[PDB]
Amino acid sequence: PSGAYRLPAVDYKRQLSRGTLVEGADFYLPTAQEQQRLARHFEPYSEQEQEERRKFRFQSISVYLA
Amino acid sequence: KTLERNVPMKEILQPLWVVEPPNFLRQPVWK
Amino acid sequence: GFHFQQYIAMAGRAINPVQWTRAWRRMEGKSATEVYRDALAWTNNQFAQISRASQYRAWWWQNPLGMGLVLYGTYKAWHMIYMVRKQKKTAQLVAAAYGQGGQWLNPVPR
Amino acid sequence: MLNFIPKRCPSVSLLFGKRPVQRIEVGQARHQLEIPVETIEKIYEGVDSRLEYHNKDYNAMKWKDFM
Repeated sequence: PSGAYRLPAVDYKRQLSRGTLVEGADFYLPTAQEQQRLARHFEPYSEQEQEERRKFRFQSISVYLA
Repeated sequence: KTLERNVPMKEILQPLWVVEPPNFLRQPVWK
Repeated sequence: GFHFQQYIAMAGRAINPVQWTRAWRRMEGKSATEVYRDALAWTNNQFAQISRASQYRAWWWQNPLGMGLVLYGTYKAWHMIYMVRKQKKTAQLVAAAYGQGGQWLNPVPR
Repeated sequence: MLNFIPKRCPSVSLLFGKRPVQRIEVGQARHQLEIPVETIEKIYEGVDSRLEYHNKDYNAMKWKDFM
């Protein structure tokens, strides 16, 4: 093979020897707005976002029933 | 002036909402 | 659990035809959303009364199993009143249609 | 501390602004501390009245001021 379609990764042992391996974050945060929430400390949510979040304080048993 | 209106208890003591549970995530189920 | 007597009294009022006319009159200028919200609020008020008053108060039926026994007894009463009644009717129906045990018969041998 | 500011209506907080001072006990030793009612009233400019909790007796501040 040429090498264009090679495997796009490096084995964990070689990464560990390079000092490159990271283990963490089974989850992720796609948007920077969502990433920097815990660092902003003053507007974790915009005002519009806050009023939109206020609509889901409880689950909707009416919608569940319907 | 004296009080004469019949004051109900719902104007004073509000009951908590417990029929449908809380969403601490504040996000819908499909989301 | 609480107010079983009041619930029986509510059912008694509901089954009264005079109360049907009263509800017909009360339904003037009223919406299904309002009625549903009223019923949901009433039920929430009941359960919130439970959640609050159980912290400091004990009813005459208090027992080492608490309200679990009251809820079990409600369930068993419902069962014996409705489901066992239905079972009696279904038994007589099956016995008249096929004979006793007709619903558990084996398929006809080929 | 919580973001729960008591409503200054007399139905909730009887006698809020009848005098120009508020008092509080602080800590386990319960040291006394007196605060001007104007210093306290400064909070009710940041208080948000849409939000009401705990039997609708406490409002919430805006997060900027609270933080």
